[PDB]
Amino acid sequence: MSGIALSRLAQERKAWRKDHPFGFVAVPTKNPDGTMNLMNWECAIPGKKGTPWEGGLFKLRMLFKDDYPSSPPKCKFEPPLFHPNVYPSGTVCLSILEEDKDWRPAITIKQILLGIQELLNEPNIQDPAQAEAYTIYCQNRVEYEKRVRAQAKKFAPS
Amino acid sequence: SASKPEVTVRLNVHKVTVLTLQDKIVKEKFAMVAPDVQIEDGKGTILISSEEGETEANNHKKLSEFGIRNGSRLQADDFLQDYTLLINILHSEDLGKDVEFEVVGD
Ligand SMILES: [K+]
Repeated sequence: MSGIALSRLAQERKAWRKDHPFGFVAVPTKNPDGTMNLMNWECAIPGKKGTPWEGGLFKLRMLFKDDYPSSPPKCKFEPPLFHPNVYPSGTVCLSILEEDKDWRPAITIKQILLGIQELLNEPNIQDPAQAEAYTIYCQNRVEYEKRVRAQAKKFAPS
Repeated sequence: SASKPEVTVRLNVHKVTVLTLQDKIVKEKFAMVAPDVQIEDGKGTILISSEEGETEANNHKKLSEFGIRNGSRLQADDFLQDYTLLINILHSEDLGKDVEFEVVGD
């Protein structure tokens, strides 16, 4: 039922408002009527300090199902980013985002955002999602980091 | 478990506004300070937000403009205290004074 999902989502929003990591943003998107959607969140992940991603505010969208929290949400970067584990559509290929492996219903939205943030600097070579991103990474590593730094400053908050 | 406190309020969905729903009804009558009113539609549609600047543009509009009709179900959750309340909407145009609403209650 959605009742279980919406109750869990209500806990997530209240917990996020009272306490959340600095730089991060997580808020239910605004419906056309002016209201907001608890099953659709607009998120923003800050680049990790000391990394080529530092200085960037990368925006993604969380899509929850009625099966939540039994099923993980669909994390979708808008716009899509240059990253090996990010499909061209913008969808994130992360282990904790699949109910068939390494996904626990007790995982907080915060833990997901913090998980995706680490995936940025530390991509998984095991599951290539993007073609060119996986290519440049396993070849011209110097070129790869230049692409990331240019992308971070491109998505610099202002 | 589980019997959440649930009441019924009679009003005109085409007359009363969201701000009146927020201040006059949920906060003033039902004793809330920072309420988050959600429309029980299985879509997780939240009408009133406790966070300032988010849903301050819906205050002037009427409830009917958000699909709120007779028999609608609203869940008001206070942000500053564990207070959840299920409010049923009994659309009635004949009130008298005319008053804004009435809880039945009472
Ligand atoms: K305003």
